[PDB]
Parts: sequence; structure tokens; C-alpha cells
Amino acid sequence: AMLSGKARAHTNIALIKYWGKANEEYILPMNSSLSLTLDAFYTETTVTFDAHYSEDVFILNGILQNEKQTKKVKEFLNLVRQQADCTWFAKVESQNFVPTAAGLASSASGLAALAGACNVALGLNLSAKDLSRLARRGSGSACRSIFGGFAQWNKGHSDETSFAENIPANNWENELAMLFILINDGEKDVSSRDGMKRTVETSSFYQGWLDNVEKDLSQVHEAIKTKDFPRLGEIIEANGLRMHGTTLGAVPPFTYWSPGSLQAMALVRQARAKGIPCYFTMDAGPNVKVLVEKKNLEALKTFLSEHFSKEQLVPAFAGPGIELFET
Amino acid sequence: AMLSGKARAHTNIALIKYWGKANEEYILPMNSSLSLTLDAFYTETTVTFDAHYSEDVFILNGILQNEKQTKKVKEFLNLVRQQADCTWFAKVESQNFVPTAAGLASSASGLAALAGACNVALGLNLSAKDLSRLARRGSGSACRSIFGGFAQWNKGHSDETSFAENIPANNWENELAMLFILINDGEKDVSSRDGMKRTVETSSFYQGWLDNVEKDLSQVHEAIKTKDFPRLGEIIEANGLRMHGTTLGAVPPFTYWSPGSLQAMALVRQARAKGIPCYFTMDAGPNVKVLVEKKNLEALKTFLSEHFSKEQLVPAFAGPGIELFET
Ligand SMILES: Nc1ncnc2c1ncn2[C@@H]1O[C@H](COP(=O)(O)OP(=O)(O)O)[C@@H](O)[C@H]1O
Ligand SMILES: Nc1ncnc2c1ncn2[C@@H]1O[C@H](COP(=O)(O)OP(=O)(O)O)[C@@H](O)[C@H]1O
Ligand SMILES: C[C@@](O)(CCOP(=O)(O)OP(=O)(O)O)CC(=O)O
Ligand SMILES: C[C@@](O)(CCOP(=O)(O)OP(=O)(O)O)CC(=O)O
Ligand SMILES: [Co+2]
Ligand SMILES: [Co+2]
Ligand SMILES: [Co+2]
Ligand SMILES: [Co+2]
Repeated sequence: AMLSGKARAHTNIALIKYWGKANEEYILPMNSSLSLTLDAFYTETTVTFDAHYSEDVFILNGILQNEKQTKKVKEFLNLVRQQADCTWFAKVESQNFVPTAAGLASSASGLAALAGACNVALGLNLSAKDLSRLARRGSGSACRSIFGGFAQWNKGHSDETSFAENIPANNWENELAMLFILINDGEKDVSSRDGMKRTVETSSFYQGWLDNVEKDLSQVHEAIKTKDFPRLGEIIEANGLRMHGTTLGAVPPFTYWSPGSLQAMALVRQARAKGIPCYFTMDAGPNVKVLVEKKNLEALKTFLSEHFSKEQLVPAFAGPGIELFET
Repeated sequence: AMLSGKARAHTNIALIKYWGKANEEYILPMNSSLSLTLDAFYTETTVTFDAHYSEDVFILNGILQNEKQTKKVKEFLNLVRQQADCTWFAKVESQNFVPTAAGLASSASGLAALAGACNVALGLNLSAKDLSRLARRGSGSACRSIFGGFAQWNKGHSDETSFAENIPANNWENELAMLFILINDGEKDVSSRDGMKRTVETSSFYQGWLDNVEKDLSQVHEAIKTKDFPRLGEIIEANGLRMHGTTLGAVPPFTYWSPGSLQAMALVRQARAKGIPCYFTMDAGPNVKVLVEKKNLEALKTFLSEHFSKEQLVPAFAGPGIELFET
């Protein structure tokens, strides 16, 4: 009386940010978002549901996770057990090939992989669309890691209509790269979930964010259709700066940036000034991601090595959607 | 046929920020502001109007200023010459005891001192209120350096009704201190005037700024009446963060912060956590000012010496209003 399943999902980095939930229970977002799934960082997860288990168990990077660290996995397991009428405790064994809780989207790859493993184990036979909807319930960004390359999370207006899909770009995504500047791989002070809730509920800047996101998304789409790299980069750099601006208007205000974040951002502007087209974005933490055409990646890593070590510059290319495995 | 005059004015640091002009020609602000005039940084300026001069001359720190560097002094001289019907060129000799164009309010002390020197030389016999109105025409923050201690610039609605005045605080200002952390005394990339104009005209966050400034000012006034230091510090720290947030929503966005700015801000929060009540604010540049009660100033300088040198921690106390000199 045992059901098991496995999946691999890659991280994604948001080009147009998701920031703030319209519905906290179902993770319905205030705005639509768009990301690039990457090849460098991924999560591998197996789940086992077994009548003989006596409690839910979460093992991450070979390390048993404590009650606080398991609360959310347990929330996702409860949700999927209701969606199957399954009453069995589960064992979740996951390995993050990506720093955890550091602004490098380990919740995207991690909850996507768990959703996929659960889909397999409980024989749910979900379409990609419906697997995206389930992953959304664990972490918003995870619903986009179901797909490769460019993916859009349509905010919709209900559990049924909020989900992601691939954005065809006539192969453009394979002509691009993202260079991670690792300022700090440690666990961050304010979680993505808590930070965006504080922003929604208290930031005087949040309406400004909302009033600009759809225009940014439209221009990202026009840029894709024309493979206009400077236009893409200007939109996404400003979109990320606008998102981080919102936390300075929260009550109390806060920032995800660290000193090295600003150093890296300024350096990206120097690189542009000195003839390397590239644009930075930051998800919810201190690390800096630099969008750059593949042909300029080595140029950029060398430029940036003047201030960061080899261990701090990690390149990445477009990556695949989720991979399921019956075991 | 020569008229001469001299004045000394001290810098001020805004606790509630002025950010954005409702009228660029007359420097009427979008919101009222409140500052503390300080004893550590000041400007000394002499002006001479003489029928024999052949052009306006501006000498700053013993160095002749070029055309670009004199444009604004020339605008202030033209304005004051119209207000006297004087047709004579002038020589302005000024010494800044304060880094220039670095976010340490050298335009406040400098244009205040020039306004005072011109008042003297042309025998204008201005009330403090009217001298504040004239200094306002050279630099907004300068209209507050006419007064000592706490001073408020009332935005008014016309050249006649926009001016500053002292805020009585039952001696509280003499129980306080401000510690400057000098991250970079160099000349800053974006001027205060250009930065705030870009913000007014393009920032999606500017309305949020406007919608909160009057509430901040009110609470600063209640805190003064009760000498409530924690309440003052929380208001002013959030007000400064909100002001800097507005530039991340500008088009294109920008920041005045440098890496050391964030380091210093984080350290101030550590100091609070470890039992030293103190609060940071930043005017338009990378340097960080820390409001602190006098009794905790040495504690704080020692705490901060773990990461900054002696040359980077400059203390300051409340300072006087403008001093005029007939020569
Ligand atoms: N492999 C995983 N399986 C389950 N939950 C995970 C996994 N990796 C990360 N998480 C969850 O994601 C949280 C981090 O979420 P978030 O604050 O969005 O950070 P990040 O920047 O890593 O995406 C972790 O503390 C944990 O709750
Ligand atoms: N002593 C002075 N006399 C005249 N103008 C001055 C003086 N000191 C500074 N200024 C003017 O102020 C400008 C800096 O203004 P601002 O951008 O507000 O910088 P700050 O942070 O120093 O106040 C200088 O470039 C110059 O135009
Ligand atoms: C700024 C972002 O990186 C925030 C991602 O937040 P999460 O997707 O981690 O949050 P939850 O829905 O609470 O799990 C932008 C993005 O990934 O779209
Ligand atoms: C953020 C501030 O430091 C900006 C001061 O700007 P200025 O008074 O230098 O600007 P102008 O009116 O253009 O001369 C806040 C303040 O001093 O009130
Ligand atoms: Co996340
Ligand atoms: Co993200
Ligand atoms: Co100034
Ligand atoms: Co100022």
C-alpha cells in the first residue's frame, strides 16, 4: 500500500515580476508575470505515500527538515491529499542544486518538482496546464517552472484560470544567457511570501507597481516578436527596480539589496557604457542576474571578474520544462 | 561705486524631505519640509557689486569657477539685481566648510550665505521671513538655513507664502546630535535639482510620496511637543526611505545610494538592535546621517568604527541661523 513518484524541475527567473497575491489561500496573483527557465539550477524530488508512515517527513539535501521548515511542504501535501482523497502520510526527499531561500528561486524548482512527483505518485494524470495550477498552490513562481524557456503566468481570476504557459519566441531564448552574480548564497532575512504580503498591505508604492506591470508585459511581448534585445533589457531592468522600490514604501520599509547588490548593478551599467549590452534584474534577495546575449557572456564574466571571484559568476542558459518519472 | 556684504550660514539636514518643485521658476515646493540646522558644516561668503567689474566672478574654495559652475550663482545674482534694479556685475568669494555637491547640503549653506551677503551689500534690510524667501530662489533647502535648530519650510502657494521659520522645541534640539558617515565626499552623479525634476515628471511612486508627507510632518510635530525620540526617529527614517524609493520608479530609474550607504544603514539597524536608539536619513547622495541623542553619540561612533575610519565619522550638533556682517 505505497504510491511513489519522482520529478525534476528547473528554476526560473522572473523578467516581469510576480509581486503580491490577490488571494493568499489559492495563490492568485495581483498581476501576470513572465520568466525564463534556466538550465543551471534545478531540483530533484521523490515522494512516497505509504499507509505505514506515521508522519509526514521532509528531507532536503540529505538533511531532515524540522517542523518549522516542513510546515509549507505539509500544506502542499494536505492540498494534494484532499485533491485525491488520500489519507496517507508521505515522505519527501529532495535535493536542491541551487542555494536555498537566497533569492535564486529554489521555491520555484522545489515546489514544481514536488507537484510533479505527487502527480505521478497519486496517478493524477494532469495536463501541463493543470500541473501548473497545482504547483501554483505551493509557490507562485513554481507554476512557471512547469514550462521551459519563456513562460507567462496569466493571473486569471480564479483557481481555474490562473496558470502558466510557454511563450514561443522563435528560438530567441536559446540565443540568450543569464549570468548570476552570487553576492550571498545564505538564507535571506525576509521571505518572498512575507515580503510581498507586507508590500501589498502597507506600501504606498504598490499602486504604482500595479499601474505599470501590464505595459511592461506588453512590451516584453513586442520585443520577443522582434527579438529586440535592448528593448527587452530596458523593460525588465526597470520592472525589477520598480518591484524593489515598492519595499521602501512598506510600513516598516525594508530592502532585499545588500552592498554587493548595488556594486553589481553599477557594474552592469559600466559594462553597458563600455560596449557590452546587458541588463540586470533581482528576484527577492541580494543576488544579481544579468541578462546578456550568449555571444557576450565571456566578455561580461571577464569584466565582472575584476570585482568578483570565479565562485561568484555562474552562467546559465535556457532550460527545459518539468520532467516526470514513474518509479 | 562699490557695495559689499558678508554672511555665514550653516547647513541643514532635512528630517522631512523636500523633493520636487511645484514651480521651477520660483522654487515653490510640492510639499512642506523640516530640517535641523547643524554646527559642523557652514559656508562663508562675501559679495561685491562694483561698476568697474566687467563680468560676474565666482571663486569657491580659492578656485575660480568656470562658466558651467557659475551658471546658477549668476541666476541668483540676476534675480537679486532685478529686486534692487542694480546693473553692476559682482564678485562672489565663498569658502565651503563642507564637501561640495556630495549630498551634505552645500547648496543650503552656500545659497543662504549668498542671499545674506547680497541683502547686506544692496541694503535690502530683509526680515528673516523675506530673507528666507530670497534664499529659496537660489536653492530650496537654503531657505531653511536662515534659521537655527529645527526649521520648517511651509510650501505655501506663491512666492510670498513659501518660506521657512524656526520650530520651537523647548530646547530639545540641543539634546540631540547627528553623526555623519562619509561614504563618499566626491561630487555626486545626479544633482538634487535634476533628480527631483526627473522624479516629479516620471516616477510612478511620486504620488505615494506626496500622499504621506503631511502625515509625517504632523507626527514630527507631535513628537517634538513630547520630546518622543523613538517616534521622531521612526518617522524620519521612513520618510527618507520613501523619498529614495521614488527614484527607483523614475523613467529611467536611478539611485543615490552607494554600497557603503547600505552597509551604514544596516549597521544603524544593528546598533538599534544592540541597544543604541538611533535612526538614519539620507539627503540626495550616498552619505548617511544618523540622528542620535547626545548621550549615545560616543557609543555610536565606537560601534561604527568597526567598519569606518575616524575620517568617516563626523559628529554635529544643532547650529545657529544666518549671521550677517556689514563690511
Ligand atoms: N526542494 C524544496 N522542497 C520544498 N520546499 C522547498 C524546497 N526548496 C525550497 N523550498 C521552500 O522554499 C522556501 C524559500 O522560498 P522563497 O522565500 O520564495 O525563497 P527562494 O529565493 O529560494 O525562492 C524554503 O524556505 C522552503 O520553504
Ligand atoms: N558656496 C556656494 N556658493 C554657491 N553655489 C554653491 C555653493 N556650494 C554649492 N553651490 C551650488 O550647489 C551645487 C550643489 O547642489 P546640490 O546638487 O543640491 O548638492 P548638495 O548635496 O551639495 O546640496 C553646486 O554644484 C553649486 O552649483
Ligand atoms: C520577486 C519574485 O522573485 C517573487 C517570487 O515569489 P515566490 O514565487 O517565491 O512566492 P510565493 O508565491 O509566496 O511562494 C518574482 C517572481 O518569481 O515572479
Ligand atoms: C533630498 C533633499 O536633500 C533635497 C534638497 O534639494 P536642494 O534644496 O539642493 O534643491 P534645489 O531646490 O533644486 O536647489 C531634501 C531637503 O534638503 O529638504
Ligand atoms: Co521563491
Ligand atoms: Co522569482
Ligand atoms: Co542641495
Ligand atoms: Co537636504
